[PDB]
Amino acid sequence: TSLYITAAPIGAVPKFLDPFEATFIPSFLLEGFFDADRCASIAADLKTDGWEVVPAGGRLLQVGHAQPIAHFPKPWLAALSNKLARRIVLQLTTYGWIVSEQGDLLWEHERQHHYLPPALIEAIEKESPALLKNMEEAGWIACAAGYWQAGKARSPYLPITPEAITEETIRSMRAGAAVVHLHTRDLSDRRRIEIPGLGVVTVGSQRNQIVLDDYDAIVPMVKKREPAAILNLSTSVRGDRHGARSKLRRAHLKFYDDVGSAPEVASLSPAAVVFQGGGGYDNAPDFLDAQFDHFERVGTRPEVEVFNHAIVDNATSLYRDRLLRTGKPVLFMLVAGVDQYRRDPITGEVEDDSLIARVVREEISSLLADESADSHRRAVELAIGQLRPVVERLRASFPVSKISILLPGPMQNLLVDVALGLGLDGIRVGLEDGLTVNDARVPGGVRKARGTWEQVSLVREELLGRGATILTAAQVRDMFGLGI
Ligand SMILES: O=C([O-])CC(=O)C(=O)O
Ligand SMILES: [Mg+2]
Repeated sequence: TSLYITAAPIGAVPKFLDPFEATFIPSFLLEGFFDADRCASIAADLKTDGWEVVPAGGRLLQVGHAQPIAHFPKPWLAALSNKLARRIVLQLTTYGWIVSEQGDLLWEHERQHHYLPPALIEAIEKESPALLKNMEEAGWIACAAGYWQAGKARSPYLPITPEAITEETIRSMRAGAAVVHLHTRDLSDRRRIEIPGLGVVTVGSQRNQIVLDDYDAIVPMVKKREPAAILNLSTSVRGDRHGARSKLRRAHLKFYDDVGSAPEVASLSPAAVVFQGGGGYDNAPDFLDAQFDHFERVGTRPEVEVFNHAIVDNATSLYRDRLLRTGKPVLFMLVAGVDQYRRDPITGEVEDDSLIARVVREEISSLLADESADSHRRAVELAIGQLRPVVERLRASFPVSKISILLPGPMQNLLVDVALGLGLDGIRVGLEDGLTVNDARVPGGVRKARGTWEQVSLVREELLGRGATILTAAQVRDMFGLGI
């Protein structure tokens, strides 16, 4: 098959981390400078924003970062188990350190306030006391108890503003992506917390939210630079119950006068999406009737986000004629590897409804953890066996269709094999789905991606190495009849 790459640069879940902000707040400074109650308040707000309580024993590397009241050579990391090295590499690249061509970690800035937690330091101390000593000579200093910003599910490169989203969209397209799937985030709750003997920390939910003013900016800013761009707007209200039938979910799917069209594509999920991990959202029949009516009217092609088997059942039965009406080829995205529930409306009980059955998915994760060529091949087999009948049901009901696949970060080594073996038409990558890339230069072999564009370049590379063709935006538009 020929394939198109979808870039997904933002999503609902990951958060931006400012790597130039403090990453550790000592207890004695917070508790002993504010009243015990506003100290409980600041703490709660830090905790809301993902900061975690830590005991003494951490290490802090700090330069030019306080007011009155930086390399990691490859042989250092190579001295450790793969697991320990990966932990360090992921933590430091989350903090904006980068991997050099020699496979060293480098911080390429003057100031920094970068902290490693006691559990990491303890593990280093056990595997290599000499490394801990080398680190302390390099300036890593022992810490008291306090609060740490791990940046769990965070990236210093996540774009959350119209300007940054535009720039990443364009870079992703230039790295090879034909389609860009967009979310916006609500940043109205941003607030600066000042801490004496430390400085300012900025908190905020970065909550997933359709922001109309953001799209009013993004759509023409993208189109001015790349008029061929195929924009796929998220209609999801993930994280935000109580908005599931709101017209807000199509208000961004208007004709944009500055651009002379409605968005080319937008996401549509024709059943409730109930993540096993929590945070899902309904898509009721009355709401969906309104969505389809609207997509058809403005000329936006739905991309059916196939989260679960309920969606497969519904798309191929009740909603089939409506999907045909919104134009061929009908577009599908397999949200593979993400555990899903279906809830019985009568009893309220849930059962597995994942595309890859959770029990099978758990086996796949175990196999990928082996890091052996045999295990990888078994993992691919299990994935294909689970996904094959889903793909065939979709192909049978929609002879003129295009089916892509995504996978969560930790399963992404399967992406190309699974997509090629299923005869899929596309593959999606981006910070929405995973924050990492492989990098053979660095011990442990994994690090934070420099951007969605980097993930796009790498998947494009792997595809070309197996004799696949990569379609451009101009080609996808023409062949899928989009933007009319
Ligand atoms: O974009 C969509 O339609 C779905 C999505 O990102 C999510 O709910 O995780
Ligand atoms: Mg999305």
